[PDB]
Amino acid sequence: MNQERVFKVLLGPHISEKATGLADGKSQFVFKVATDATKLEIKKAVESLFSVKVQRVTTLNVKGKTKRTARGLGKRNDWKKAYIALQPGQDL
Amino acid sequence: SRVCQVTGKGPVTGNNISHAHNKTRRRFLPNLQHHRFWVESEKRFVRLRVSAKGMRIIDKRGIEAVLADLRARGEKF
Amino acid sequence: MKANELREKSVEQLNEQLLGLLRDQFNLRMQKATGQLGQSHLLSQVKRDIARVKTVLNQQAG
Amino acid sequence: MQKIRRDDEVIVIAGKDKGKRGKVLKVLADDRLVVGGVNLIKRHTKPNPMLGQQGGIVEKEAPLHVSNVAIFNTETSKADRVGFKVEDGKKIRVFKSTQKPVQ
Amino acid sequence: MKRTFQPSTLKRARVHGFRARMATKNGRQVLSRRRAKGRKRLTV
RNA sequence: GAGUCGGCAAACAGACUUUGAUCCGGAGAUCUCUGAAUGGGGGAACCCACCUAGGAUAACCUAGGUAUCUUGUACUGAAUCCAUAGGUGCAAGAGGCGAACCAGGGGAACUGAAACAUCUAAGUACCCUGAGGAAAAGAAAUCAACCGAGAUUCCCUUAGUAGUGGCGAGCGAACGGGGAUUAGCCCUUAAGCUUCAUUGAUUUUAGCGGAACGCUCUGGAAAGUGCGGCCAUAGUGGGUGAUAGCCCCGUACGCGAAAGGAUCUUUGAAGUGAAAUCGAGUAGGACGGAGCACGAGAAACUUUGUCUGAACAUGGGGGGACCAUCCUCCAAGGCUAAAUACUACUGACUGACCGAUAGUGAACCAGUACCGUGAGGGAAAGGCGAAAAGAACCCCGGAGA
RNA sequence: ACCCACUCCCGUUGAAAAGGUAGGGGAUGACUUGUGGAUCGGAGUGAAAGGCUAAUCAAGCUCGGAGAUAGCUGGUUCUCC
RNA sequence: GUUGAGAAGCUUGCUGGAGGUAUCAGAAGUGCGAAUGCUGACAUGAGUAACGACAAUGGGUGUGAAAAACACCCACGCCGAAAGACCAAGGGUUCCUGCGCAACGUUAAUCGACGCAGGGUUAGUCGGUUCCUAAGGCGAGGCUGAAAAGCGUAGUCGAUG
RNA sequence: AUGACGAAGUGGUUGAUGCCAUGCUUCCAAGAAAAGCUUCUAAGCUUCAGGUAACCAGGAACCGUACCCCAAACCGACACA
Ligand SMILES: [Mg+2]
Ligand SMILES: [Mg+2]
Ligand SMILES: [Mg+2]
Ligand SMILES: [Mg+2]
Ligand SMILES: [Mg+2]
Ligand SMILES: [Mg+2]
Ligand SMILES: [Mg+2]
Ligand SMILES: [Mg+2]
Ligand SMILES: [Mg+2]
Ligand SMILES: [Mg+2]
Ligand SMILES: [Mg+2]
Ligand SMILES: [Mg+2]
Ligand SMILES: [Mg+2]
Ligand SMILES: [Mg+2]
Ligand SMILES: [Mg+2]
Ligand SMILES: [Mg+2]
Ligand SMILES: [Mg+2]
Ligand SMILES: [Mg+2]
Ligand SMILES: [Mg+2]
Ligand SMILES: [Mg+2]
Ligand SMILES: [Mg+2]
Ligand SMILES: [Mg+2]
Ligand SMILES: [Mg+2]
Ligand SMILES: [Mg+2]
Ligand SMILES: [Mg+2]
Ligand SMILES: [Mg+2]
Ligand SMILES: [Mg+2]
Ligand SMILES: [Mg+2]
Ligand SMILES: [Mg+2]
Ligand SMILES: [Mg+2]
Ligand SMILES: [Mg+2]
Ligand SMILES: [Mg+2]
Ligand SMILES: [Mg+2]
Ligand SMILES: [Mg+2]
Ligand SMILES: [Mg+2]
Ligand SMILES: [Mg+2]
Ligand SMILES: [Mg+2]
Ligand SMILES: [Mg+2]
Ligand SMILES: [Mg+2]
Ligand SMILES: [Mg+2]
Ligand SMILES: [Mg+2]
Ligand SMILES: [Mg+2]
Ligand SMILES: [Mg+2]
Ligand SMILES: [Mg+2]
Ligand SMILES: [Mg+2]
Ligand SMILES: [Mg+2]
Repeated sequence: MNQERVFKVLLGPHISEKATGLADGKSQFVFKVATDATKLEIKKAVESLFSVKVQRVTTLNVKGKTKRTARGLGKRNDWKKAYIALQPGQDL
Repeated sequence: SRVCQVTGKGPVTGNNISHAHNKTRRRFLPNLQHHRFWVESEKRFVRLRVSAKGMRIIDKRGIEAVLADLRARGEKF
Repeated sequence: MKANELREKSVEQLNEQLLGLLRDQFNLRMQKATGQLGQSHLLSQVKRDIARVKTVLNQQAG
Repeated sequence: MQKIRRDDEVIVIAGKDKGKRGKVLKVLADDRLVVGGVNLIKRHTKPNPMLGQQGGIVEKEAPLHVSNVAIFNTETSKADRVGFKVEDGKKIRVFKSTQKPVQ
Repeated sequence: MKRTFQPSTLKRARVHGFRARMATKNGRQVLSRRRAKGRKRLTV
């Protein structure tokens, strides 16, 4: 990242029960990221934005669900999730 | 392929016909031979694959006039 | 923002105008990802403004 | 250009309300229009706690085909057809019978 | 009882996939035929 | 010129629009990844790079380039002295897809012959190559018959005739005549064609205006009944609550383009046609094939796989064995429009065509579902009402059906 | 174990388009087996049964020639004189 | 109901809700019971066979409209070189939670690999990718071949190593 | 479930088909390849580049990962002996 790509990397926080439990207990925050966002681009984006210090980023790709309904077998988009751990003081 | 570099003669088809007139598809091939032709103006031997009629043309016209036609025809020797 | 007033500005001004619009788009994305975005026309209109800026930038700097 | 436009005094020339007058409230894309007080229907609406609707037999206007109304000539007090008198640089609606503007 | 279909996606790809078909001239003909008929799936 | 945020397929949200939105048309911009796919690789939609320039200090970013082959050109460059082969750069071009039509290469069998081998099917099906909007052919070494015709292509005749044919089954002309089109130009270098200007004409891609009807009866509703009118270069169009020339959209008719495309044209410029300079391994011949309606026949002519091989207008080709006389033409160099073929595609109009088991396989989210490893095969399934006015509310029932 | 398939019975519109129970043979080998690859239609492969080549084999499947041909079988729809 | 010798015609009650067609001509996809005809619907067999390993159940409690089958508890029984736990291939969300039971489940179902919704898969060290090659593939030039192509050098792929 | 503490946690024997072992012995049917790796130089490069060692600082990208897997989720049209 060396451009306006910083604004196209993080798609938004993930609002699961596992996400909030991770935010409270540990200092990890689950974000939705672009499917072609590397772990380095996510770390830089969360540091430029949100003005925090990132300790480690782990990512995983999530398969979109199919839901064969209503004259055919549809399919939701594949999406990427990032677990972002900061320093203990920071809360993002 | 079985094509003469000088005359462009290639395989042609036709029939074998027996005494009872049974017809069999056959081919007629050119009398192709490999021959090295001396080129004085190049001080070099040029090996061509020619029919025996193509060799007669080189006798009548010369290798220089034949090779010039080969260059203009594109395909090289 | 209409392209008429966009076409008056310089390349430098246009490039900061894009960076601002991209930050607004990013902020609108964060609001939408938590249900805290009351509007919805801003998402579509912010990306039309980015398209407008990029169109002028393409044709101004040939 | 539409001969009958939104917010126009019209008269119903065909249907159950034939003779009634009203103002065009809505113009639709299926050659239909909504006229105030014309073509009321009783719609049995199931109440919902959301949206603030209490249900009941709600009465509302039903869309009417555009050709079943006519523009109303208040001068002659009867239905009139609409032409288009294209001026030097303007197009405006005139009554066929009197060749006078509708507006 | 072993049946005739013993799936292997690698073998399936190498025998019937898009690049296997495009490699030959009769394979390109299959893709032309299946495009002309309008098959949604072209290869497997 | 007043609505709008596409459809299934709406519901709520949030908005836009007479500072002219949605929408329609022209021109631009953007245009991920795969695919000829072309930086290298690959199990298509993925993986890994390099070079240049710029900008960041970290672990990169932006822009461009990086396939192969052909042609041309420049620089280098062996065995080998000069060279050449080769190598590197650059410029131009090509590759792939598409239903048919065209030219060409290869080329069946079933079948028919009441069996079958010659023959037929048939130079068909199919495979392959190349080209173009058409292609091919084309300006007599052509017919004719002692009279003449006058390039090519296509239609009708001649005629199922002459002929051909295990003279079986079959195949099948030409001369001559009537038509459609019409055009001839050069190798002492042209008619044309292509491209780029350029002068005018149209045409196409959005649109605009567009006449004239009331009362009455039945009826849910009138366009239908009855009575009386009007328009028509517009009267058998589609809708509208039943059947409308006059209610709406249209129709006849008349207008319309900022911009792009196209076709005709008037000039101009190069480029090409272009093979140079009138045709030699050519004409003729022998052998073996193929084609000519013609299957060796008494077999001319064309063509060529093998082998040979002239003459030079005082010459040569043909006129169906062949010879003589006569007539007619000038091959071995080229270019050439029209009449002709086809329709995957776009528009309009039409039908003694279908109307949901029909018509496309497919009226419907169909080459889909499904079947198959795969090539491939391959469905079923339309209609409430004029308008959702799509049944508030009460009761039984599992807060069901 | 694993590979195999000699006997009986069952099953035969099966649990199964070839199985099961009980017995049976080989079980360091000319062994069994996974992954990947090569060979195919007058062709392949065959310790050879005309076996096998996707439940299809004295010449696979698929589409085309193709509506092959059928002196054979079946069928052929309203009325009256 | 009626008329004709017949194919058939005519009148009318009910249903239906917008089209039909005299007469005389003209055209035909013009008449069906058979073709082991084709498509759909529905019978008969018959409420019959069967409900898919003879490892096996009993009770109590709960929930629920409803419990032989769901959950829990107390017993019983079965496998244990598997009927347990994994890796690969193959599959692809079937995983977990809430709501639910029409259809699916060879019965019922409150239960489910079933329906609706949400959630869930985190790697420098595991496995790939990347490096290297086997068989084999493709293969610049090249050689060969009517065309399509065949073979193959330099190379470049290709794990099961 | 909830959050602190948490005793003992030692000897003997037996013992693999696992490891030493890609070893050893023996046989005949004679038992991958390439790279990584170590080392040597050629063209080049010669204050350079590069190499070595020490210290400091930082990094390790991308894809898979749920679940079934002698199975009701794979191949058998089935929740299929
Ligand atoms: Mg980590
Ligand atoms: Mg990961
Ligand atoms: Mg590529
Ligand atoms: Mg490639
Ligand atoms: Mg030299
Ligand atoms: Mg081409
Ligand atoms: Mg016969
Ligand atoms: Mg063209
Ligand atoms: Mg031509
Ligand atoms: Mg004369
Ligand atoms: Mg108008
Ligand atoms: Mg009008
Ligand atoms: Mg009606
Ligand atoms: Mg001549
Ligand atoms: Mg000759
Ligand atoms: Mg001659
Ligand atoms: Mg004669
Ligand atoms: Mg000539
Ligand atoms: Mg149909
Ligand atoms: Mg019907
Ligand atoms: Mg024994
Ligand atoms: Mg035998
Ligand atoms: Mg078999
Ligand atoms: Mg045979
Ligand atoms: Mg035939
Ligand atoms: Mg038949
Ligand atoms: Mg019947
Ligand atoms: Mg009968
Ligand atoms: Mg009985
Ligand atoms: Mg009984
Ligand atoms: Mg019983
Ligand atoms: Mg059971
Ligand atoms: Mg029940
Ligand atoms: Mg198990
Ligand atoms: Mg599911
Ligand atoms: Mg579950
Ligand atoms: Mg049930
Ligand atoms: Mg579920
Ligand atoms: Mg090869
Ligand atoms: Mg090559
Ligand atoms: Mg490799
Ligand atoms: Mg491996
Ligand atoms: Mg797991
Ligand atoms: Mg089965
Ligand atoms: Mg069971
Ligand atoms: Mg089973």
